[PDB]
Amino acid sequence: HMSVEIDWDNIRGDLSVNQGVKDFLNSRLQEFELPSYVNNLKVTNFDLGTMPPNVILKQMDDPLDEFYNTDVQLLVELDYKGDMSIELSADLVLNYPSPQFMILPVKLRISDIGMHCLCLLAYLKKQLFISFLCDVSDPLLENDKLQVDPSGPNFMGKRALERISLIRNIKIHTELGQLDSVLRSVGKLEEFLVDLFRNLIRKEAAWPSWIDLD
Ligand SMILES: CCCCCCCC/C=C\CCCCCCCC(=O)O[C@H](COC(=O)CCCCCCCCCCCCCCC)COP(=O)(O)OCCN
Ligand SMILES: [K+]
Repeated sequence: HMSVEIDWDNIRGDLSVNQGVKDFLNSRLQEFELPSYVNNLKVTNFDLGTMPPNVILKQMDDPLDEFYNTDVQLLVELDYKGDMSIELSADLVLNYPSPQFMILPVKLRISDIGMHCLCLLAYLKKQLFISFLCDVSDPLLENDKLQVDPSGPNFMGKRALERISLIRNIKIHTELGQLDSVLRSVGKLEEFLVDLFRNLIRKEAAWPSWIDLD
């Protein structure tokens, strides 16, 4: 309906939004069991990209009850193709040739995150909630089996459980500092982390959950 410009420079520099996503991510990390090849997983940096998402404002409403004018809630399409990153640190546990033969601290960066999602942004009491709804190309939308009008008789019904991936692409890069095999275990950790991050966004940033920022 209507495109919205966005001051990425202002957003990219707000120290409270950056800490805030780090707070969200680390707090949600503590619910994830870590397998034998990793210890002490934490998000240590977060960098918004150079580029904003394209944003199309579809609708405006009073925020839904469950988030509890001048309170407001936007229904938006985010088309994000930028270069945002998340840095994680961890201890890589090598279990070859013996169990815990060696432990190496490593740094990983999740980046190249591609999404094209319907999303809610609820502003109330100086707070912003961000709740990803579903990919814009989810078949449930074309088939009219999922309703995404928050005002809104059948908003996000039982069929939302069959939602497709919210994340269209994602890369993880491990930085070296590990001349010391190691790469087999890094590969297991890369795979583990992509899956973890997918699951954390799905379960904690997507309706009926959301990211709560100040
Ligand atoms: C693991 C996931 C990591 C990334 C998770 C999301 C982190 C996104 C980072 C920050 C959220 C965006 C900050 C939005 C700034 C708040 C809105 C704003 O200033 O622009 C407001 C108008 O502009 C808008 O509508 C903002 C729309 C931008 C939404 C951006 C959403 C971020 C999307 C990131 C791409 C998705 C990648 C997610 C990766 C999993 C003006 O506000 P106001 O009513 O004049 O005053 C209210 C004062 N609070
Ligand atoms: K472990």
